[PDB]
Amino acid sequence: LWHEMWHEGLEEASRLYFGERNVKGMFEVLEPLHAMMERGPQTLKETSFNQAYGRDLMEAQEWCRKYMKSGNVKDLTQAWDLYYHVFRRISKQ
Amino acid sequence: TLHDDDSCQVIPVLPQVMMILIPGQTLPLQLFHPQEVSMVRNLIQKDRTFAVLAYSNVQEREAQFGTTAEIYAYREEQDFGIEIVKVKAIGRQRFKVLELRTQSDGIQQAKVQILPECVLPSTMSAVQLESLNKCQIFPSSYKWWQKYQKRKFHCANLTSWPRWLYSLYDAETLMDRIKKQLREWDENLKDDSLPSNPIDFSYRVAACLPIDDVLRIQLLKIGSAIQRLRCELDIMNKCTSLCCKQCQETEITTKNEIFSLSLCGPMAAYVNPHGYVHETLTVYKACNLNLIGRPSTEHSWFPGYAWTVAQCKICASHIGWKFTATKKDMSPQKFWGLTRSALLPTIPDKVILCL
Amino acid sequence: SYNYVVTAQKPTAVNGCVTGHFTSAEDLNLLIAKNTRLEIYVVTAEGLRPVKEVGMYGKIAVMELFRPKGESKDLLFILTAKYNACILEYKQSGESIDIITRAHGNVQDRIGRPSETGIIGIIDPECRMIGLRLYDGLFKVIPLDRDNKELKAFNIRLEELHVIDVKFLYGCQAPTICFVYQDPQGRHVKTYEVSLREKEFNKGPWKQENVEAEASMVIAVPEPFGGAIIIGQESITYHNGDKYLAIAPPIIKQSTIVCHNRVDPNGSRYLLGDMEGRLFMLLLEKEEQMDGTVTLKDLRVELLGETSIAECLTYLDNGVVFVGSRLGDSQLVKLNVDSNEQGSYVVAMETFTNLGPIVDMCVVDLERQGQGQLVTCSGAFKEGSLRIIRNQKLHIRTVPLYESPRKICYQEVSQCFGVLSSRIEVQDTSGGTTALRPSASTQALSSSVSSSKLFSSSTAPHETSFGEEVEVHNLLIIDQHTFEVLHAHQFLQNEYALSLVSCKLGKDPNTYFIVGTAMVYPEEAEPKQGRIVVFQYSDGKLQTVAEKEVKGAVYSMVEFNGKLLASINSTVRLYEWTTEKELRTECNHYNNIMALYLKTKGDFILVGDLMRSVLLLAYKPMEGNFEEIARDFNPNWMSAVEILDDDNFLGAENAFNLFVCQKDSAATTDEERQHLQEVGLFHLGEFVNVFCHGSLVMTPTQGSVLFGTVNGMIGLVTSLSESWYNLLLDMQNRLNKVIKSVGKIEHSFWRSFHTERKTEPATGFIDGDLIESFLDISRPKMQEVVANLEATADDLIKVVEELTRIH
Ligand SMILES: COc1cscc1-c1cn([C@H]2CCC(=O)NC2=O)nn1
Ligand SMILES: [Zn+2]
Repeated sequence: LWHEMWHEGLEEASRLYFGERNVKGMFEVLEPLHAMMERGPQTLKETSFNQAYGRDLMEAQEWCRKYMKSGNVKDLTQAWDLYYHVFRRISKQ
Repeated sequence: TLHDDDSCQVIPVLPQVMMILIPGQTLPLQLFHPQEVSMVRNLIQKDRTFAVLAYSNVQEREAQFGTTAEIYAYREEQDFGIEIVKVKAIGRQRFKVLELRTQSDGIQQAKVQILPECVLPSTMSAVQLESLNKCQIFPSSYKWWQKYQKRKFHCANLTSWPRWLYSLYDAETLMDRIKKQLREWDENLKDDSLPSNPIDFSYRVAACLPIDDVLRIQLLKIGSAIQRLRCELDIMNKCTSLCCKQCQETEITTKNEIFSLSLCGPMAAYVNPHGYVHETLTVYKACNLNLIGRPSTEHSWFPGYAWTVAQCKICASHIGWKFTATKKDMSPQKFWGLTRSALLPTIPDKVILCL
Repeated sequence: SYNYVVTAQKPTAVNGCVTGHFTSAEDLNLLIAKNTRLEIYVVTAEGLRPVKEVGMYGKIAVMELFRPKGESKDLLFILTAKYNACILEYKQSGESIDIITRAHGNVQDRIGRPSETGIIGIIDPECRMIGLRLYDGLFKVIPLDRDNKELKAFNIRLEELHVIDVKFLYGCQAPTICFVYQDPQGRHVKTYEVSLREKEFNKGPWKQENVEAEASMVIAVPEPFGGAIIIGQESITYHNGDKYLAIAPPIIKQSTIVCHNRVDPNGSRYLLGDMEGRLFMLLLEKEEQMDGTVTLKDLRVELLGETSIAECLTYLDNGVVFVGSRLGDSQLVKLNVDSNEQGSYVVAMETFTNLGPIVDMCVVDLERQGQGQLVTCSGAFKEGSLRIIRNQKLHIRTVPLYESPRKICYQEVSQCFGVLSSRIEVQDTSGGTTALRPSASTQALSSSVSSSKLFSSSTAPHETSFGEEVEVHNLLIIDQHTFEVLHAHQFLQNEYALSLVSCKLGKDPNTYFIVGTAMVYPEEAEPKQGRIVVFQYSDGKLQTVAEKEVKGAVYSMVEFNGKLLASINSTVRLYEWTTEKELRTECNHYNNIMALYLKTKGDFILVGDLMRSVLLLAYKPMEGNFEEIARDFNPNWMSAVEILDDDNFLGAENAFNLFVCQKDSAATTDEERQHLQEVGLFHLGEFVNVFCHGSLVMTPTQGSVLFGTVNGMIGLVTSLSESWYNLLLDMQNRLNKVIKSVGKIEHSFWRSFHTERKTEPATGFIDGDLIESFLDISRPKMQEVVANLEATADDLIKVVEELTRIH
């Protein structure tokens, strides 16, 4: 839950956007995971995950929202830079 | 529904609207919550009028102004059991906000004072000689306007000012001058498409000028349609350089580059796939714009053209898109499309705006 | 702020005149309307004998005489601009004379926009009803019957929305109207019957007919002819039930006929006047039948001569015609059977003074006694002149110019006035322009012209059309003692002179005449070029000293602490006069309104536009720029403005009103320190063109501001204390309970601020004419007014006689 969840949701979201070239599928995987963060942590590992990754995860969503208005692919690349920074730190452990 | 002016009237407020609406601007709504269905249906059987709120400071919910919007269409889709109210409304009168109360159901009722629409008479009505009253009805173009001015403003000889000065405060002359300026930007402009009333004409023009939100607010603060027409005409003559809003000084395009590709004018409202609306101004040439990514024909607002994101060369702020033709026989092979919200009307080389 | 407004010279412009038998059945009367005044005379062949003159609380719009069946004399009907209707009767109790209100009542509607052609008031020939046309789409009817004291009326729906003129026909069994209206098909004449019982329009005696697309007036011809005459730009046509006759007289094509009067009671002869002073006579030639009936044989029009620009006309006994004139002096002319050695059948007998319209003016001490005299720019076109008013009470001298004066300023060091004037010229086949008549600008002792190759306009091809009127502007120098035109300087082609000032600048000893102009071209809506020309009067001629080119119209200029402050379009620019006799820009302040009006007191400047946008500025020496102290944007047509003091500003706004704006007292606030509260409102009933500081006399009242109006009325505004305003405000409510108003119009309803869609009671103003009327009443009535509020009749005699001394 949360660590392995966000980790497995970024692998699937990358396979949908980069591999299948489907923006809609990527947002479908990402949206529930972001909604979970909005609800808030209810476990120690959940709380520990919001302290180190939470801020980086909410900025990539803002960058996704900027793309949805502008239509600028570079805004999705800015979100994907933040998603990969968190993915690597999650993989470290 | 046109309520009395200078009187404090309570009007229901729509909770999901935080954008400045100009009197007579198309605002298609698509509500879904039952808290916004049992009130939209209550107004349909009473007065048919809700209040759109304007926030000077959107970040701190500071609302001190707004404009009413009469409901002129109703349609209710019974899709998947969930009631969806699909209503279209048009802006009627400007109002000022004084006190907004909060109810126990989920609606805010505010006591708003409608600011009067100051309809002045003709400048010659208080100085026209009684003998010449019968010469005011003109029987039923460059030389026609000379004779119109010479006959209507003949009695200006009784005052301290000439006839040409009174033409600068005449509604018919101002509207005709604006129409000529609009024709330069749109060769496909139809006269029947523009209202003949100076109140409606002024508000229609305010929603067509490529200007920032601050200027749109300034035009709505004006009470008389004559002053609003004059300010609109002054913007068209002085604010010739369009700059990036974030930079404030980086020029992007000029007034002489504005043209109308389609029959909706030079700055029509288009909706993106995600639902965001972009009042896009079309120009032939631009400066200080870098292209991001590759051309795409997906969801292209102009058929036969591909779009490529355009950004500020200095601050990297999104300005709009470049449109490249797919067929080599399309006359406007390449043109630009700029979102109004990204631009700042500027007076080049400091003069300001006149009312 | 509290002010006292009093009339110095009553309105002189004549807006209406009628003849009849109002005082008695055996006397021929001449009634003359002068805006708020009504004059009554008796025609006796030796001129006009003044009998009675009254003032009404309203702007006289309609004035007609009529004699109901039971009446022995004629009754007078008057409708005002504020829609106050009244039937009046002349009553003489041996020595005392009084105008009696037989009936009265306001006839305005709650809804309806004022008609395009204005108020039209007509009375049925057999006195069955009074027809009024006030709003487009309606025709108000006041039924004429004995017990209708409240002038109760009813409206009839009228389908034709654009009615130009309407009249009641003669010799009709039922009341019948005849009018001309315009629809997308053109102009047409139509008739309608009026049934009081039905309250509706029945079918008329003759069907609708087409007229000249420029048909403007209708004349109902009395019996034996009956029917109506339609007059247009190029045709005069007659119409009745079974006949029509049309003529196209080329002698009328030069100007539009705008006024008429019937000479013979049977309608055989009719005088007609145009916009340029030509007087004509229309003859209805008659072909009589064996049974006494008359048919219209033919129509003939003959030019008689030249009169002052006629607003209204009235034939009096034996060749004598009264000529009412809004733009020039009214006259009494004689229509001689034989023409003089010049060719005119018209000869002037008497001339009555008309200051109106007063476009500009100034106060000057000439005999050097201490008493100021007013010199105004009066009239227009051939009637244009200067009028010197001195302190029967007011002595007026006329200096005819035969062209339109516009601005005026006095130069003390040169003993001469500077006057901007304009004359109309017309293009000729030769290729240039020719003047219509000699005038001041063409009869000066010496003349000069402007030169400017540097001021060549780009978009102006100068391909002026043929037979087009062209306005030529000039600066005239007029001697203060002889009033002869010493010099005339013509400005550049297409150059419109706007502002004028005489002053010294910087360290230069020489006083200069400075003019602010604008380059006006038909193609350009707003002027993009202008000039500030400096002139020096030396050796009876005007020599240009400095010429500054600007990018806009120089609407106004003023001397500001040794510097020249000018208004170019929206900018208020200050200039310095360098030791090389040149203008140099010192600073610019860009405004958000058109700087038409520009006044200055001390270090602050008042800026205004045509839509009553008032903004105050202050020149900050440290900044070297102007700063906005306060502003009020109440949209309404403003004709004039003036600074009363540091925190009070008097103006004139639409619907003949005066207003005063006051600067807030800075009560621990900032948004109200920049807000100007309206403390004064008053309905003057006159259109003010110019305010002027000064006085015509040799201190309970503080300050003195004179003003000139379109109707030639001169007024005076002075400040009052807090205690003085409440006593005079109390005396007005007291005098209104006793003074009998003609038509029974309440003084509060007459002076209340009024516009087309707004009405408020008057505040911060004292009607000085009402206060001065207190002295002109009987001693027992004087005491009735001052009953309680201590203050005896005797004590309030020197109070009013003290206020009398101001003017
Ligand atoms: C498929 O595009 C997107 C994915 S996420 C946001 C967009 C988008 C597209 N546009 C504009 C681009 C110009 C145009 O002609 N039509 C549009 O709709 N604006 N935003
Ligand atoms: Zn930028």
